[PDB]
Parts: sequence; structure tokens; C-alpha cells
Amino acid sequence: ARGPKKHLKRVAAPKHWMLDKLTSVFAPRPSTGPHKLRECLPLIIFLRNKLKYALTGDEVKKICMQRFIKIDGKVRADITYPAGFMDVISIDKTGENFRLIYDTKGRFAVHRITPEEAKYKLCKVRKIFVGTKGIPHLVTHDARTIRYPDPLIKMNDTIQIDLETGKITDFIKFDTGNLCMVTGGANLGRIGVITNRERHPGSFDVVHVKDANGNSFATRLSNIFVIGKGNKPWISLPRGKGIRLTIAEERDKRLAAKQSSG
Amino acid sequence: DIQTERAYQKQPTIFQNKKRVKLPRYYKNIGLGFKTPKEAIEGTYIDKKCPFTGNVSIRGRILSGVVTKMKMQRTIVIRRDYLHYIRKYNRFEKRHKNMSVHLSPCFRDVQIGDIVTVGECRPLSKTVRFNVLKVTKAAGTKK
Amino acid sequence: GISRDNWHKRRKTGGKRKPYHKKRKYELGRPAANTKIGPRRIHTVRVRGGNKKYRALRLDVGNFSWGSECCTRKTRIIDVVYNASNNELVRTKTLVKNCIVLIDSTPYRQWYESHYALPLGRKKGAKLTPEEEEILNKKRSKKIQKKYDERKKNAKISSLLEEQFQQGKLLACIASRPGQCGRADGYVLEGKELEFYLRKIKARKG
RNA sequence: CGCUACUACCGAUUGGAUGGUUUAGUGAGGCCCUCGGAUCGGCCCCGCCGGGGUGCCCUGGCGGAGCGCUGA
RNA sequence: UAAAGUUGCUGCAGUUAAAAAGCUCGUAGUUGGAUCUUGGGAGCGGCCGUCCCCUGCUCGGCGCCGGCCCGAAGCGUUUACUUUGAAAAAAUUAGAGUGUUCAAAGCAGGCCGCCUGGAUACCGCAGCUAGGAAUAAUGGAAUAGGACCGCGGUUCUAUUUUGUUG
RNA sequence: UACCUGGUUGAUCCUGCCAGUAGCAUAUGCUUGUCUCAAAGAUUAAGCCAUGCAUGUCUAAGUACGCACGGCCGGUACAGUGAAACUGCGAAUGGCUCAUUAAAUCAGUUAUGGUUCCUUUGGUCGCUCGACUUGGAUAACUGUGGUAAUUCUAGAGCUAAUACAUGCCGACGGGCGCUGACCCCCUUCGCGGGGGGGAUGCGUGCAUUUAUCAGUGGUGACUCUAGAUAACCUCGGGCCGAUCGCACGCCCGGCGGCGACGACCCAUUCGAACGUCUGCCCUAUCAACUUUCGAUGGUAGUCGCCGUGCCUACCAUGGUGACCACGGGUGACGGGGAAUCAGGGUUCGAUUCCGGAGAGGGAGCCUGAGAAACGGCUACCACAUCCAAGGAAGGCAGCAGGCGCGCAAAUU
Repeated sequence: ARGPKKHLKRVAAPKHWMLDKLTSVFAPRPSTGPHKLRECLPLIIFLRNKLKYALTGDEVKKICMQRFIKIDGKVRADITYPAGFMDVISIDKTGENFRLIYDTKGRFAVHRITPEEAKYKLCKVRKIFVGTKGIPHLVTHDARTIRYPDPLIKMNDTIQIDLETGKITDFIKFDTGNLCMVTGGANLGRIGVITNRERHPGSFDVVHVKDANGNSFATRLSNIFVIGKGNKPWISLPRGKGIRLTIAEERDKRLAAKQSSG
Repeated sequence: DIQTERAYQKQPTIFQNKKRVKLPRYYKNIGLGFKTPKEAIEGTYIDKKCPFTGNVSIRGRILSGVVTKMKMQRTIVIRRDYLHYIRKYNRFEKRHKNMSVHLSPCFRDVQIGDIVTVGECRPLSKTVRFNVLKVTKAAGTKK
Repeated sequence: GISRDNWHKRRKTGGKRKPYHKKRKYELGRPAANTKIGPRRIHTVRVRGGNKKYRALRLDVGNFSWGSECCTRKTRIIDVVYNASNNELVRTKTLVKNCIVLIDSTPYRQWYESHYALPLGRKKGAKLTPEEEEILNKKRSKKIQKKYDERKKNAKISSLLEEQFQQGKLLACIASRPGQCGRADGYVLEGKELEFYLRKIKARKG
């Protein structure tokens, strides 16, 4: 191509959207925004595939242009707006609030949060910058340039912003024994305490993470997010709790739940 | 001794015309735990493409090879021998890729056969993308 | 047009390439500025990304820096003397980066004579008849004459610059690219640099 | 050796036809630089009279030309 | 494409069926003899089988009266090999679930609003990572510019130190 | 399912091939009731194309005096529906094809500390110390036209801006660097020594460009980020808002909510570009090739968005090769993949996903964040269309469709 691409093919769409094969040639190409193309979940796919409030993508145009949807504290009217990790979708006329947390499989799930929980969100910082007059700058994983932050906050720490004001309230520092949601790679959706940092000058630093059933696993430090100091998370967690039961144990629990229920 | 070009040769950073009443030398640690040599700091040479006393940063790949030619000026040809696996004939074949690599004149005593470590950087010339980081001398050759 | 392509030319091995695509845009050459010494003519060029780039074609002044005591002034460029790259870009007086140009001294001589309060240049025998900078050499207060005296103690300039300030023309090294930024900024040659470039101008002379 | 048939081969013909690369000579057209200056202005000038202030001045509508200046 | 072990790595042939150069030397290529950690200390099960151990040198915590026990970052031959880990688009293939009426398909569906699914594997080589050290290469001390020792000296120099300022 | 079988002989055992055997994917023959999916002008000609269509677009919110429609509390302009036209944005995606292309493309793998980036998202947007809203064109409109002809346009009369231009007030009262009149206090017989206030003037924000000095935050490492000094400021000219809409209020004219649009710079996103390591088919009846029209280096420039022989000038004589360079061929776009397949393999991949390339052949450029764009423009070469013979117009390897080519492929 001799400029930017404006279409996304249904087949070339990321697997974690769980778009079917047969409905359309094209997938909703996420608009440019805070989250990456292959790490986001467009508003349309949340609004008509996950929750099924719409039937078509013209229904999603009617929902969003009534201004009933409010992603992380501000009303958007774009059907292909990239809503990503830790974002809070507040559908206000229904009186509902959803956090985009990764399920134990790599998808984003329908995680309903309370109106009090929906007022703050947790943001991993990407870099520390010194602005034009000695002004310290954070940049979060969702492109928030927050200036005059606490000096103890360094890269790979998470900060708790209040949506309404956009100012930091608390922060977890990247230290051992802290909870870690894995937000990239094979372990996408795991939750466990950080047990080891392994430095690599030049190459990528890897981080071993012990789980709530002693299931230790590694991950590239790029693909890591700290969700609470020690063993207490600062968010509410979906069922499975990022523990990742095996396919043999999944089969066992699904079979036990079906036979016992009736 | 030096400055045989038509233009004046100097380090760009260090300023050498301060009012008075030995010139100071710019160097740096290259990173990756590779020691800046003595001849880089104590020496009087001036090379824009030295990874210790020049405008070049080592990033990405660290490789090695054997110094095979030293006839180009300020740069050498190394030779990387490896084994490619043909899976039909469940065996290896001996294959080589010789690459032109820049040789910083802080490495004053380098002979052909010496196992040199090289660092990926920005392209210094048409065919050069690698600076020499350290030289380990050949098997024996203490004399 | 005139291309900046890596594909039009042979490989390490000496094997010619067959070109797989026609000249791209971003693989671009624009004709050389070859900026001269004359009344300021600078042509703005649109470049990649809708950003601007100022082709100086004539340029007669420049913000040159006297790095010894860290002063810089807008000074007239009068002559190109020496170019290390091409010997024929001296006859055709083309300003490029790392040119050796004669510039005016009078902004620096003015600064020196106002800051140090000592007669610099000024061939021995003559006076200043307007009596302006003659009064700016004299007539200070109690403690500020002491400030000028403490400054005067360590106010020695090199005999090389003393000669050049006397003729009214310093040697300067162009540091900016007048082809690119449209400016002819630089620094004044001193110490080993000045001795080097005076030796190269002397060798070219005969 | 002889008859029939087929297939390649050789070669007189400084053979012929589709191409491609190229020495040399010419070289459309764009682009850049450079000199351009058709044309269109706006300005200072005095010829003409007011409103107002007091012959002088701040100005409002009508034309002139040194093309005088500079602009596109 | 298999059949074709009639292209032969697995895996073919070469006395006579087609096939070993007339003979020798010879540089790349390919392949290369043997040899350098072993006997144990400890426990469980019924003499045997699995398990724990045979390198040292800034800051901390099971602490004790500057040291010892322990953890963390770093230093610690080079690979090849093997094992693990990270990472690697989907679609396809393998494959989990699911009565599209069956099936190819599909990614849906199922309960008198709710309950779920949209798994997982594989992804040659090369690059990254941490175990193992048999096998195969490779290294050293042989005019000793060999170690590990504490010593005598020299040159440059963080500055801890003279109530504060030379 | 790890499979063979007929054929040289009078008969025999062999070698060995021919022929059978089963897919698969192109053609074609004959036959064809139901139903569900579904390939389909790739192979030959990236050959030529009639005709139609395939990229346009308006919200409360840039610009409404078309009476084309249309309400009445109008004189404090503009009710509202609104064609056209200006402005903005898009037209660089999508679609098609596989000609070129053999370390190229592409794949895994890294880098960008070597670059650019409309948009989106979040920052910034009284940080500079020095008009209660400016200028005059132009289009639709109206009206005279010309040519045989085109999505050809010319002259004249008007009139809009978020078009093109120009530009102030406020914050604003003062800080901070020099300057430096003046003046104060202490020691000395005094000069001298030593320490504070200070009129005036010159500068000062971010961005651009150069030089210097010191060493807030960050990396494995910057000549990083930030700081300070000195300045510079492209007249073909960085920013600091002369913009629009909703509901409108409180306050002795000031002050304010919720937006839309625009904007320097930073980050983010979408990317794109150029590099790292490794990997490709046949060919030796291709063994030496590359190099003063750059070959491999070095130095300094030019150009470029940046890195670099990318291109100059001057030096150096290098670089690649039996581990197959260089040249040639390819019925070669590459990959994910497909067919067969015990274990190995063999063959194919024009074809819906990713990446690349091209629009009849080369070439050049405009505009824009993005093009060397062809449903953009300018030539040349080729072929071809209207013509009143002066000229004008072209690009189906888009969807249909036609001709041609063919063994070979569907509805204007």
C-alpha cells in the first residue's frame, strides 16, 4: 500500500474478538486511540457480540449516537473506538458498569463492576519523561500523559487514577510478591504473585510469576500488569480468578456442573 | 602523527580552544558489560565510527567471528562459520557468511585468526553494520 | 527524479541488481542548493510529512560563535577561502558545512573593547577621532573599574587572533547546513584548528 | 547401394523476423536555479471643494501622472 | 503423487546384466585411536529402587558474642547436543465441546430471565532463555611474559581527616 | 492398509524398463431425478476494447439575499426546508492481475539511541513584558457570448467565510540575567582593603539554528531528557484563537456553564521507510567476477525525513568465489498453505489471508500526512476514437460485457 490501510478483513481480525467466519468479509477496524489494534476490543464488538444489546452494526450506531455509552468517564460516539484493558464502560440508562479484564482465556469477558468501583481505574505506566520546564511526565498503557506525578512511581509501576478528575490516588510499585495480571502472550489472563525478576541487558527482561495453586510460569516484562500490593487486588476479579485450570480439569468441572445441576 | 585529511579531525563533543592562564578526551562505557579498553581513553586517535570514542550506539544483536582480512583501512573482514541443517539428508553442511566490520584503532595489536566479538549498530557504510567490541587473541599465539 | 536508491547499484559481490520496482517518491533527490555570498535569498521547500526546509541560495550574514569567552554575533560573510571536500567550491564561492570563510571582526572587536575595555585591532600610531569608544575605554566608578581590572588581569588573546582582528577579518568554520536550515551559523577557528587551516590555505597558496 | 517416409544436423546467402542491453550523436517533457515583467495593484505628489479644529491641520467623492516607490 | 528400495538420508546399485578413473600423488571437502570424577555420607518402601550433597568473592534476615549460618544483584572457558521456558497472525491441518433432522459444514447453543461455549496441540531452521555435561570439537604452564602468596618501590588519583575560610 | 500384477524364454532364475493399479486437478465425451455447499478468462494474449456502472460527502454547530419552497409579535440583521456554489475532508483504502522480480520479494528474528506520521487518545494552548471584531477579491446568481466538438470556457454586473490575507487589547504588577549612574557600612593618619542597596538602558516563553558551561529524571549503554549562558529568527514568514452552535443565568456595563471547529510542540495510535541474524529452484556447454560513467573502504561535504558511495571531491586498493561468486535459464511474485504420503519424501501454491509489484511500454511531476497515484496530470513510443481537417479526447491486469486467443473459464 502507498498510504494507511482503512479496512480489516474478518479472517485477519485478532482471535480474542471471537468474530465468526461467515457473516461478513470485513471486521470492524478499530479507530486509532489509546489501545493497540490487536490488544483492544472495539465498542461495536462489546455492544453487539458480547452483550448482544444490538443485532446489527446500524443498531450500535443508534445506541452510541443517543450518547448512552461512557468509556472511562467520557462519552464516545464511535462504534470502532478501541476500548482496551482496565477501561470502564458505563452504560448509564441501563445503570450498569463494565471493566475490560482478560478472562482465563485470552478474550475480554463481561465483568460487571459496582458504580463505586467504576469511578477509578488502574493504569500501568510506559515511561517517565521530564517536560519543557523540569515538569515530570508519566505516560500510561492508554496514552494518558499525567504531569506532576509522585517521584517514587517508575516504569512498570501501576497508578490508580480517578476517572472524573484524571489524577492519581494510589500506586503499586513493581516489586516481588505483588499480584500480576498477564496482558500479552500465551499466559494472557493469568493472575499470580511476582516471585522473580530476571534482567537481560539489551534483550527482553523475563518475569517468573507464581499462581494461587503454585502453578509457576514466565512472561516477558512488557506483557505484565500489577493489580494489587501482596495478595489483595485493587479491582474485582472474574470467576476463574486468572488461575488457569488445565483442559483435563476444565472438562472435569464442566462435567461435574452439568451432571449435578440437571 | 594524526590529522592527515584535508579537513581538521577532532572529537565533536570536547572543546579544545578554552583560554589558558594535554587535550581532554571523550569516551563512554558501551554497555553489555564490555570494558572500554585503555588505548581508547589514553590514546590520541579520532574515529567517528568507534563504539567507545565515536557517534555510534550498539543495540540489537551481539555476534562473533574470526578475523580473516585486515587490508581495508579502519575496517576488517571477519568470517562466521556455522552448520545449516538439511532435514532430508538428516545432516549439517558447513556454510560461511563473511561480513565487513569496523575495527576501532584502540585495538592496536590485532592479527588474522583472532576471535573478535561484534555489535549490531546503524550502518557505517554500504556493507558495514557492525563495530568490533572486544578481541580475544588466537589459540596459543602468546609470542 | 534524481534518486537516493540503494537498488540502482552493485552488491558486495559485484553482482548487478535487476530493479523490481520503479523509482519511489521517498527515494528522492532534490538538486543541490549551492548557496552563494550575496543579498539574502532563501527558498522554502516542502519536504516529507508536510514539513518545511529552507534552501539558502544566497547568504551573506551568520550567527558565528567565538568559543574562547563564549560570545556569538550576527557577522557579515565576505569570502570563502578553503573547502576540504572539493577544491573548485572555493572559486565558485559556495557556502557548505565545514567551509573556511573570512567573516567581519567588528562585532567581536566591539564586544571585547566594551567588555575588557582594552584597545584590540587598532594599528599602533592612530587614534579614535569620534571619541566614542575612546570614552568607553576610560571614565568608570570606584568598584566597577576594580571589576574591569580583575577581568583585565586574565584578558590575554592569542597572537593569531590579534593578527586577524588587526586585518579586520576572522577565519570561521560553518557548522550549520545552509542548504538545509537556510542559515550560515558556525564558530571562529582557534588554537590547533586555526594553525591547521592556516597551514592548508598556505599549502594551497604556494 | 536402391525405393518410400519421418526427424534433427551442416551451410553459400557481409541471410531474414520479434526482442533486450549498449558505444557515440541528437534529445520531448517535467523539476530546480537564473534572468525575466505582459498584466494587476497600493502608495507619496500637486490640480478641485467641503465637515470639524484653528493662513495651517485630521480627514470625505471625483481624475491626473513623475511611473516616483515598492508588492503580487 | 504413491506404486518407485525404477534417484535409494531412511534405502538401490557398479566381477559377468548399465556401471571402479590406466596408475599414483595431491589442496580444499569429508571422516579421524586410547586417555583427564570417582567412591561414598543420609533417609523411605519391601539385598535392591527413587530422593538430598561432594567452586569462591556489595547489601540484607532465624540470628548470635568484626566473624560465622542463610538469601538477593554481579563475576565466574568457548560452542555443538539435549531438556525446559519466553515468543511466534488468523484461515488450513490435528483436535475438545455442540443432534446443522444425518453429514460436509457451522460456532453455536442449553435450561422451568438464567446457565454456558467460542478449548488445546502443532508452528522445520535461525534468534532469545535457564538446567544437564555423557558424546563430538575447543582451550591452557614447556626460551616458563606459569599460578595462588604475602612484601619492597614507582606514576596518576576517589578524598574520610585538621571549628569555617589559603 | 508398510500391497503389487501382465510382458524378453522352448522352459528357468534375474537385471530392467514398458503397460496395468489408486488418488489429485485441468480439458473433454456420454448421462443426469431430489437436496446442501461451492470453484469459475490463472495457464494462451500484463492482447485489444464499443456501451453502462465502479468515490463521493452536511450536522444544532464553516459559508444561504436562488422567492425552489415557506411561518408572522418584525424593524435590535439572521424564522425554518433548503438546489447550486465556495470551504473542509475523502479520492493513497477497497477491487483486479501476476508482467517484472532468484539474497531481490518473502518468512521467522531484532532494531530505529538512525527516521517520518492526516487521524485518534491524553497532554499543552493569560509561561513571551511588547479591537464590542480589520482588508478586498471570487464563485453560485444575473447578463452578453465564441468553437463542429469536450466534465471547453471568456468578458461584464454583484455578494459570503473556519477560503486568501492582515492584525491589537488583556494577563501586566512585576520577576530573572547583564548593565551601571548614585548611595550605605566596617578596618586603616589616609590612599588602600572588604561587604550591601541602586536611577537608566539592553535582553529574556516554546519552536528553529549555532557555540559554550555544569551534571532533575532515565537506559545495558546518548553527543538522552531537563538546566544555565551567549545569541540567531529564513518576508517563498512556526505557535501564542478576528471561528460556530445549545440552554442562558447570576451580579451596581463586568463575570460565567455545555459543546463544535482549528492549532505549535510532546506523547499515544494507525502505520510507513531503512537496516540485523538466518533461510530459495535449475544451470560449470557460466570459473573467475566487481573497478577512474563507484567496485570495497577512509575523510569532508551535497542531497535526503533520517543511517549509509545515496551523490560529489580527494585519498586508499580493496570486495566476492569451489562453503559454487559472477553470468544464464525459469511454463519463478514470496509466504501461510494444497495434493499424495507407513517411516522418509515428492510435487504444486496465478487463486479469496499476510507481504510485494503493476496499471499498454518506459519516463517525469502536481497536490497532499501519505502517490513517483494512472477511475490524477505532462511528454515520448505503440495501438486506437470523434472531426465542419482547425483540433479535441483515451487507458476494463475494477463489475458486467464484446473481439481475439485458445483444449480451457458465467449475467451488459
